[PDB]
Amino acid sequence: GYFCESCRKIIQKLEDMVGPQPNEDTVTQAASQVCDKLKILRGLCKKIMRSFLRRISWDILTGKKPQAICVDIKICKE
Repeated sequence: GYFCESCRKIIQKLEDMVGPQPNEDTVTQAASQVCDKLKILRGLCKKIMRSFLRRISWDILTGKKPQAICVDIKICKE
């Protein structure tokens, strides 16, 4: 709840930043900083990344879409 918007916005800015076919480090840095950079929603993102870091790496590495990521790791409204 709310989170689906938040998570979609968070992931999409990450996806856009890291670009195509990224790797485990670049996703880790680009995401821990996707959040840092995304002002207002900074705390929400940094908490998601702390709680699900290597998952958000798999998610991006598999180029999986935001709606499906947020449903999968259970953040949206399945």
